[PDB]
Amino acid sequence: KLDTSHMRYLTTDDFRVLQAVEQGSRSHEVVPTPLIHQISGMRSQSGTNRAISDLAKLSLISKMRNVKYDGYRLTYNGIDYLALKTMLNRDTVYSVGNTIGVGKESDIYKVSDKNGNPRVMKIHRLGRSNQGANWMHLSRLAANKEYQFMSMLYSKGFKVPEPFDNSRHIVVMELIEGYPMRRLRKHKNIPKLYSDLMCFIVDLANSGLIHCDFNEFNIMIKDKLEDENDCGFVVIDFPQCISIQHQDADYYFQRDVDCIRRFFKKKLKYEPKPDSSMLDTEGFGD
Amino acid sequence: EYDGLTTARYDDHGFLPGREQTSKKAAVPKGTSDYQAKWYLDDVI
Amino acid sequence: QCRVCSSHTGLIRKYGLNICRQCFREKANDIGFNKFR
Amino acid sequence: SYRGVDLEKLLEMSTEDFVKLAPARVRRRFARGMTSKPAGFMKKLRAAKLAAPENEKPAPVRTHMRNMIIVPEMIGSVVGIYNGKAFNQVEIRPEMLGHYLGEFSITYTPVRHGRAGATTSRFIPLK
Amino acid sequence: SLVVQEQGSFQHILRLLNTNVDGNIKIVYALTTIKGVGRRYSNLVCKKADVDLHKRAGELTQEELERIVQIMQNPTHYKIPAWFLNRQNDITDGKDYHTLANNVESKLRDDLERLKKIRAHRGIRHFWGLRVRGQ
RNA sequence: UCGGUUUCAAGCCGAUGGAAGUUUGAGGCAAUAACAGGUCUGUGAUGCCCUUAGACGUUCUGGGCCGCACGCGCGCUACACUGACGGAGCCAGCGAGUCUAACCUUGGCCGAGAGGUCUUGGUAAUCUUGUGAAACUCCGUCGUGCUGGGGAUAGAGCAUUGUAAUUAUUGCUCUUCAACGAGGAAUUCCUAGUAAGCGCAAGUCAUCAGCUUGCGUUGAUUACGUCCCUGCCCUUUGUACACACC
Ligand SMILES: [Zn+2]
Repeated sequence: KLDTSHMRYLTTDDFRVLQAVEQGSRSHEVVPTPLIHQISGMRSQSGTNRAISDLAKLSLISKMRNVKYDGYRLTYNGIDYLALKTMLNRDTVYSVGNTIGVGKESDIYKVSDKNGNPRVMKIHRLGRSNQGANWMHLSRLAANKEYQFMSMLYSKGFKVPEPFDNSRHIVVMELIEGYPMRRLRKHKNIPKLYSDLMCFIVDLANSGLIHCDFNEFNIMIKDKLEDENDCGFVVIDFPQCISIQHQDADYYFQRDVDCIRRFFKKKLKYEPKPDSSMLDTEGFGD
Repeated sequence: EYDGLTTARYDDHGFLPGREQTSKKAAVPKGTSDYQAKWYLDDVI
Repeated sequence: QCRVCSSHTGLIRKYGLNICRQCFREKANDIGFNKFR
Repeated sequence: SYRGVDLEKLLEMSTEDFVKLAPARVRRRFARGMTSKPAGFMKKLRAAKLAAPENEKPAPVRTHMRNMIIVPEMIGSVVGIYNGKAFNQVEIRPEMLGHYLGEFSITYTPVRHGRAGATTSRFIPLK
Repeated sequence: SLVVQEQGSFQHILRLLNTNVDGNIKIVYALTTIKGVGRRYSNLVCKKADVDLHKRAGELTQEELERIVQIMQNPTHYKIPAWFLNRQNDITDGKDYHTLANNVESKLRDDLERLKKIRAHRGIRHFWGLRVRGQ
């Protein structure tokens, strides 16, 4: 797994060589020793072999000596620290360390920047490791995807975490002082919050999306003030999203709505008076 | 200004500017450790 | 501790034998415990 | 009052009668016995009480026995109980009877979790 | 058993000891509604007041309510021994009591303010608790 | 044994008979070539730092290991009416148990209970013990109402183990009755005396489980298929990219 600490053991040179193996494994399968010696743009065996010893000791690389075929294998940690080094260069992350959100294809940590403003890190682990090209590649494409979806969600006004950065399969996002529908006990204006959560699914099917899974743990609720009680309805849902043209968009949309109403019925004992928005009205709305 | 430092000048490669807002209130039991006093006037906002 | 190898750990304190599991597995055949099933 | 009796009557009552008026815990704690060391301590205590300037506070006595139940003989005493690191001067009141000394000497500082600022700078540095 | 039918008579919602009691539940679980009295205590009290509990709470006279309130304030004189009581062997007075519905909370505050005025671990942890959790 | 199948060759598969016929089903034993894997309190004028006011040694108190916005996980108890409560029926197996000590304990008295007290059998296929276990059976109360489901949290008392129970060991009595109306993405385990439900015993054990391993009690649904994914292989084949050209 992820041990961010170890990254502050590496120098300019160890990152240089690790980068060289990153350019050399995306060109050839198993990068041999001379490939790393010649591509790294280094001086001698001194710097490169010392660097590789560091990376191999700190589990960023694996030595594959296949019947005279000497080569190397970049582990997930290597990719992690290269994205993280790219972000250290792009002045986006400065410290890491507090795990809230252990997803299947996503790990969520708590990070910080130069200024001290708290943020969140969603790295993507497809298959967690028997590394081929597809695991790393599709994790990279996964976070690309989710960051682009996220950027289009922040751009169009939706209350969705502002995407700051997409370092490969890793994504830096805004920390949101919120609480999920489980941890929430009661609200001062439950009908307004329902109106909000329905108007949102309306505008989402107006954009062309149907976030198939709109449950209780999905919806975060950020509090801005304690005297006046200001709420904000954050929603984490992107790879489970289903476009408005798919054959099955109907019961997905109406499952979202039925879940909104069923939770608002149980936890806050507030049933909706206006009829729930069907798929058809939103099929014309887009 | 090295006088305006709570930690060693190394801010380029180190931790983050930790802020220690000190809310010191005085407990009036006669003779009492700093611990009990640390557990009598604790406020949260 | 295990009265064989200076070990606080592994102790089978049962029946007053007090051998850690590692040494007791070795001395098992000399004690009387044999492999049947 | 401790069992519905005047404070002076109880104060001037032996430990056996205080055992006669006590909950089960105290009666069993004392019927099983007590060590010889507090016999010195309980003298130290009274020594202070007997060298005290009138109408003020008597001399403080530092204690380590957090397991000693408060018995009427020690009421009005200023006692510096050991928490494990520091002493705490607590003056014995009529209300403290039956209780262990350690309850008046917390063993730890509270857990202040409501500080996200110092939590965003207690992170692992990535540099 | 016996299908016996009474035209009216029963009331829907009654009140005893300044507390609300609802009359169609059995008398045990109609008296359980209040604080200070549970299933087992209302059971024993309604075995002491010689009231038939198999007969519901809509079939009870005020003469039985006066006996019930009577046994509420004298549980040691109707032979309900001290094991059965909430607040037995009090330190303040040295007696045994069974506290009622509005008095249990006052006794609770008396207890926690006893531990706070003494300054025990329970008091400090309790107050710092409520304070910091609420804030 | 009979019949399919196979060069009608070693075998496979179905049926029948059989205590038992997937190899009736589980696991230990080698030689082999790979190990900087653990320590021996093994040894040799062997290379290191010093050499000793260092506490790596002792002790003595009292605090810790639980401290709580939360993340993660194994679980225990639950959302009831194939159910809870109250009455009666009453059926196991695997164990274990005391000496120069106090272990497993019948029975008689006291007690609401927890427990106490006076005795006793057994070093045990002989005594506890038929371990009169629970789920379960039957006769009643409740009636779908967070209810009499659930028993969190919290109050006061009473006892036990322990030198010592406060941050509450545990047990017992009364009271408080929180969340939880079959649970999202997802995921674990299982083919017959097996899953599941149910308790008991033994290890930790001075007090305890919700820990573990066995045991017996009650006892289903669904396959007896496939390579769909998961892997594990073993073939065939092209080839190091034999580091081909950009
Ligand atoms: Zn050993």
